[PDB]
Amino acid sequence: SSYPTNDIAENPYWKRDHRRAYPQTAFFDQKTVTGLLELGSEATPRIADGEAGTKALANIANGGVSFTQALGKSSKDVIYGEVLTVNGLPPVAPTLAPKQWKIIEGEAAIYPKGYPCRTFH
Amino acid sequence: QYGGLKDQDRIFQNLYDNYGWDLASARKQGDWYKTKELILKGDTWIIDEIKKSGLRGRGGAGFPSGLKWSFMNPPGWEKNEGPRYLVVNADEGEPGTCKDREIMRKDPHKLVEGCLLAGRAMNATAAYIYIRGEFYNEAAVLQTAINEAYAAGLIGKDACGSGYDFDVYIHRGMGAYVCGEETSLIESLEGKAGKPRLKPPFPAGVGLFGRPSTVTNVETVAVAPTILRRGGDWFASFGRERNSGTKLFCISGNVNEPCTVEEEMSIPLRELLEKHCGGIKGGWDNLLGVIPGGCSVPILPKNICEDVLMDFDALKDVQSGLGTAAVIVINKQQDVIRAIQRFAAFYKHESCGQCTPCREGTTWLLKAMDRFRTGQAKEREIDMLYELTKDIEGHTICALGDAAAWPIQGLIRNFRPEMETRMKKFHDEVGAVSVGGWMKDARVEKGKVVGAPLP
Amino acid sequence: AEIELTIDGHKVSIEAGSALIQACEKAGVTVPRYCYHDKLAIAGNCRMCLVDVERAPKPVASCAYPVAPGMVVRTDTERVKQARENVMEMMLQNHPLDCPVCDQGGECDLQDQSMRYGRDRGRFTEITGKRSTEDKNIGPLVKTSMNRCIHCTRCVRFANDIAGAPELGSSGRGNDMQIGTYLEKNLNTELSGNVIDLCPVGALTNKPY
Amino acid sequence: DAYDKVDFDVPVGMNGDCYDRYLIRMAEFRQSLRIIEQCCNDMPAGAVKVEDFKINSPPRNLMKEDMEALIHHFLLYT
Amino acid sequence: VNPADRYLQHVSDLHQYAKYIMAALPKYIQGFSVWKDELTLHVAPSAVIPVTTFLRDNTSTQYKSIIDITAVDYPSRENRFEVVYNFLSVRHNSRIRLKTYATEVTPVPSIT
Amino acid sequence: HIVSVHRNTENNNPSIPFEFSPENMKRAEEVIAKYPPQYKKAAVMPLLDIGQRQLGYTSISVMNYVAKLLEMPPMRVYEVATFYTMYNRTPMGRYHLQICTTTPCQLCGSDGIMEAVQNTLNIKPGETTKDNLFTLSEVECLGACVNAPMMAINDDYYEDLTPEGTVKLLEDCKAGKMPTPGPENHVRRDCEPASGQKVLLSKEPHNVADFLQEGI
Amino acid sequence: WDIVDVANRWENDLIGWQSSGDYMQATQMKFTSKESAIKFANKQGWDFYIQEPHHRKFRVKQYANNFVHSYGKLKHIRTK
Amino acid sequence: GEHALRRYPSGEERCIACKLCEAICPALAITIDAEERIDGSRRTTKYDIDMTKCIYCGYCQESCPVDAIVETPNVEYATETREELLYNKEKLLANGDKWELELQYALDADAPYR
Ligand SMILES: Cc1cc2nc3c(=O)[nH]c(=O)nc-3n(C[C@H](O)[C@H](O)[C@H](O)COP(=O)(O)O)c2cc1C
Ligand code: SF4
Ligand code: SF4
Ligand code: SF4
Ligand code: SF4
Ligand code: SF4
Ligand code: FES
Ligand code: FES
Repeated sequence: SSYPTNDIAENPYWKRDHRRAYPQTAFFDQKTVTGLLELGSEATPRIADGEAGTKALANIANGGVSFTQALGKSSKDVIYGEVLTVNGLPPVAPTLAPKQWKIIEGEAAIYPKGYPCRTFH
Repeated sequence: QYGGLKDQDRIFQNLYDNYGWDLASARKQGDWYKTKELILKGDTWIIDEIKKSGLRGRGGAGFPSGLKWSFMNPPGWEKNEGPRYLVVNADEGEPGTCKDREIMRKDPHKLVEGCLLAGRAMNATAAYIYIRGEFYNEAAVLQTAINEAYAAGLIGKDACGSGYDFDVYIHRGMGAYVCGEETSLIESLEGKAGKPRLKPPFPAGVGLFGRPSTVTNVETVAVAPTILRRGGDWFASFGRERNSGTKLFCISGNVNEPCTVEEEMSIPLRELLEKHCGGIKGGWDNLLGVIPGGCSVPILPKNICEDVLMDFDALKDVQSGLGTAAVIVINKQQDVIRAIQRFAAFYKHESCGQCTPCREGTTWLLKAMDRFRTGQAKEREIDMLYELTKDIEGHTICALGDAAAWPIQGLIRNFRPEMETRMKKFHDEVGAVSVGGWMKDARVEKGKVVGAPLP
Repeated sequence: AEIELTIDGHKVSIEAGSALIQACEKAGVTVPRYCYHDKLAIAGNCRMCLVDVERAPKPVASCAYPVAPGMVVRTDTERVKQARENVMEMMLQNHPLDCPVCDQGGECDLQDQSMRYGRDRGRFTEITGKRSTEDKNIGPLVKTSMNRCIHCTRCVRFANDIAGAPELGSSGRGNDMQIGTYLEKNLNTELSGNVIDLCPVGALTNKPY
Repeated sequence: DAYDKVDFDVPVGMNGDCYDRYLIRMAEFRQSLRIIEQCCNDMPAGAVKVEDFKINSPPRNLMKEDMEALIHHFLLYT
Repeated sequence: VNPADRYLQHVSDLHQYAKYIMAALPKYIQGFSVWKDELTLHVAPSAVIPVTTFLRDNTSTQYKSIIDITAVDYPSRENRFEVVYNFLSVRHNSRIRLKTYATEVTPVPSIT
Repeated sequence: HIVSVHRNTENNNPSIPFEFSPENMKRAEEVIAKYPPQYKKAAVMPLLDIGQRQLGYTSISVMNYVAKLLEMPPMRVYEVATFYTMYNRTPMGRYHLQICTTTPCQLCGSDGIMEAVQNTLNIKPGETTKDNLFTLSEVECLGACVNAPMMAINDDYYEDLTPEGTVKLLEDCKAGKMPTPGPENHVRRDCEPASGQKVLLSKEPHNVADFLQEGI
Repeated sequence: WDIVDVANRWENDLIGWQSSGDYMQATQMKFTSKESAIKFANKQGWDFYIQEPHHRKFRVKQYANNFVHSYGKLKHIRTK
Repeated sequence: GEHALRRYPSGEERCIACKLCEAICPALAITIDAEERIDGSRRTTKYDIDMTKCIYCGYCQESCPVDAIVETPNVEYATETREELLYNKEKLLANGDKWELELQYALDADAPYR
């Protein structure tokens, strides 16, 4: 057994219940992304307070703005920060753990120079 | 400075049986003198006076007496036809405490008068005084006094010609500490086992026989007529703010001279001990601890009682309580672990068994304390024992569970190193112990556990 | 008339005076329970159904707590999870290790709510062991295994209130409280077999089965 | 699982034929021997299954002594 | 430690990436979902050829290897079958999933 | 523990008839009168007590008689009778020794009192004497904590005890006589400090009537 | 599927196992709605029967009702 | 290897018919019947293993709460007819009686690891 998992006196099960803290699957249809484009985000808002914000959320949630009018309306700042990169480039297909390859040559290689099989580390 | 009680300011004058309990002697004390006029005055006036008094519950919880009495008078109370009940709690039972026994034995007419006056204040049709069954002779004395009061028209149809009807009866308990709990008390009055009810409903709404009722301690009721006569401001003059008046302070344990007496609230503990009881046996150097109030409250270490006042506020601030003001001192010759083990045994014996956290946790607490008494346990188990008390506290139907959890917590907090020493003594002495008190030679044989002490 | 309260953020409207567990059930919130049953009088002795109420300082029994307008209830707080674990710990400490031989196994609310809300392992290793209980004969229909009884009192409430068979009850006190008849008496009623369904555990089982 | 904690090389061909693939497999033999030696040297102490009895069965001496362990064992196997 | 935590930043990246894709092909991408390191795109059957072409041939995606195609039966849906495509980009060391739907009589365009 | 099962013996058996004596009856009428007519089941606890006075102990026959008299199902009376410890469901002797062993008594020699009693009468705390005269019991607090090592005999308290004193007390019990109704060798009058009264040293008590609220 | 009388289950004469000729005997489909299930059954040409579910009728329950004062003779002793 | 049903040292069967082996069996190779024995014990009246369905995974032996069903180390029990490979309770109990000593070696070596 391992500590602190085996402790008799300080581990409630619900503090280490990782199965029940599973990540929810996030689904985004085009209405949600429309809302993200127009109203901004929880992180960086572009919404007014009071009835204005709730009514804006409602009328995007009903169909008033389409995704394409959403994109055309979008300013340069929005398009560069929040659709493309800050330089205007598209984001690359992301990688969880990037792997930098190196080629081992010489004596530390597996086969000698002639063979058509190289050693990558 | 607080605590000098002067004999003229004393409430319970027959405490030492120096004047008699006969109705004539109580008359000499002045009891039943203005009772006509006190009844004729409005219930609103009695309630407002009791509020101005600063009196708070004496059974151990210290709720404001006036407000608790007021709850039995909602605006449309008369529309709910039927009897209204006052219940008087004389179940004592809290180990350490003897005050109500003295009140029943020495000044019964004061209790009878208090029942009348409170019943008026609560518009009650009848009273029932619930008495613990071991107080047989106390029950005889209280009955005799009640017969006297009935005879003289003090207590009956026209209470001193008031036009206010009151009947007063004695119901006897039969051996259950839990019946001191107000709802368990009501259930026992109704002819059931003393298992408490959940709240709501509260007794003022639905209580004894489903009627509006109110359950009160005998000392809060017995002082009430004196309070009404002498005025609320006077009673407020004794003790600090919100802890005002004078309480009986039974003192027991390892003092030179055990005693029972009345004193101002907010009195220092050192002064109380030295001046009433002859002091701790061996001197203030020889004091391990004090339990202020009965067994249900967490024990006080040596260095806090040197500065602590016998209030609710002061005791709560140092994480204990007044309870029933039953002081128990423990000197350096005794084992605190054994005393707490005995308290755990008491709570295991007094659980009514209704609700799982108490019904099982008290038994587990007793097993753990039996092992801690001899040292047959691992040190981390102390923390586990602490967590065990938190299983029971706050999770039960009634407050017996919290009472059972508290003394253990006081013990751990104040005397952990004592337990650690006993554990070292066992480990050196007997052997190495696993959790639960098992050891390497211990196993099950032909029905029993052999190879281990088995506390 | 119906009043309105909030449970786990949701809005629920329920008839006035109904118990909080009823509103939780109506609002689609699951609350664990043992002693509560829709057809029996409320008991509140198992303590499995605790929830937090903002007005209440300590957790309350959902099955016995009347709903009030504007009530705010949370069934998912860390205090509630802790309380569920504490209560299950106390419930299992004297329960017998009987699942392989117990007829309740696989359709047992104690097993299932241990799995859903309890600790994954116990802490009780006391060398004096567990409490044991005598078995009791109440006729040829209902076999008893009373070590398993968790004292929910469903059988007693059913036998008294619904079937009108008052011979069943609870004797003694505290740890030694026992469901039974206090002396050898059959549970004599044409409705008796229903207690087998009502017993959450294998304490009362179908004897021919 | 633990491939980030061990040191080994990856053989890559260039002709995309059966002979290059044979050489790759023969080199992978050697790299597996390397990893096996590192595991023999770095094998740590502790549990070998996740320590939650709601996922994996508890050890048998708990199963025959502890009530929660028996319940969890029963449920996991049924 | 919760195992999901190590994914958090990557999850953000996937969100950003999916936003770009949906902004670039709004005629086609009905939606997307993100679970820890797996990104799914949801499209109509008629969208399969263009989107797949994009995924294969755009410079930021470059999903050159097809990993698997299967179906999942959902009898409650009006369209029983969801068709699932998984793709790998060795260039960027990345995976992606694409879903569409079908019934027992309505075909899907082959991506051979 | 608490025994919560009844097993039929020849001496404790439902067939054995128990009826109240006429005096106990008239008393039972009087006791019932104190509760509302519909709620007279609330007299079960006193009535059972009266039974345990007339017969030595609370037998099943007594339980069933009280159950019939109050028209209750007998299981309700069984619940009551097994709940309260002062009901003795096994027959006992003439003298019931009850030693308080809670902490205030313990801190003052209840263990020594118990050793004295057990030495004089070899029986264990639960057992009764061979001559059926003494029955021991350990008990929780009896409410006499001032009177540090106290004890009960069948109804009466005996306080401030000592081992040799308890031997003499048991001897006087066993001969038939009763040495003292008073709680102890007269060292105090039941609650005051052993050094005598420190307060209430006035020959006459102050009437409350010299202090009145000016509003009566 | 409803069972077929001849093909449902019979005892094997060698070891005592339960044989069957009904290939649907263990199959059960799950649907998210009654309407989805009806649609699927129609699309497969299956003759079906809908058993409408029964639900517990709601009533108000109060703990305090266990202690209501009785004005006449008690109809029963509640015990708790 | 080949399955066996074990006894207590008294000679009483260990199997109490919990049916955990039957539930876990990935091949559905176990068929069990039980009722109350005339002495009141919970015991099997039928315990069958189809050895031609069994995949020899050992899950039954892991699942059993009383170490009743076990796999021996025996592999040499090939038969000339398939009917000989449908083990009933008598056959399995006889296997337990036959192989108990080897079973005890195996248990003494591996019980701490289960
Ligand atoms: C286990 C338990 C035992 C109690 N015993 C008594 C008692 O013997 N006498 C008493 O007056 N209050 C006792 N109480 C407290 C009363 O039930 C109630 O709370 C209150 O103190 C009585 O009225 P009061 O406000 O006048 O004190 C007990 C409470 C509990 C939880
Ligand atoms: S806390 Fe204890 S005494 Fe109070 S109701 Fe629960 S079991 Fe009974
Ligand atoms: S009642 Fe449930 S938990 Fe208890 S032994 Fe039976 S199946 Fe196991
Ligand atoms: S026997 Fe069953 S229904 Fe009756 S109290 Fe015990 S657990 Fe509850
Ligand atoms: S070894 Fe595996 S397949 Fe064979 S009977 Fe046991 S559980 Fe079933
Ligand atoms: S062999 Fe073991 S698991 Fe299978 S039914 Fe018997 S006791 Fe249960
Ligand atoms: S269901 Fe609420 S306490 Fe039992
Ligand atoms: S502890 Fe003995 S009477 Fe109080």
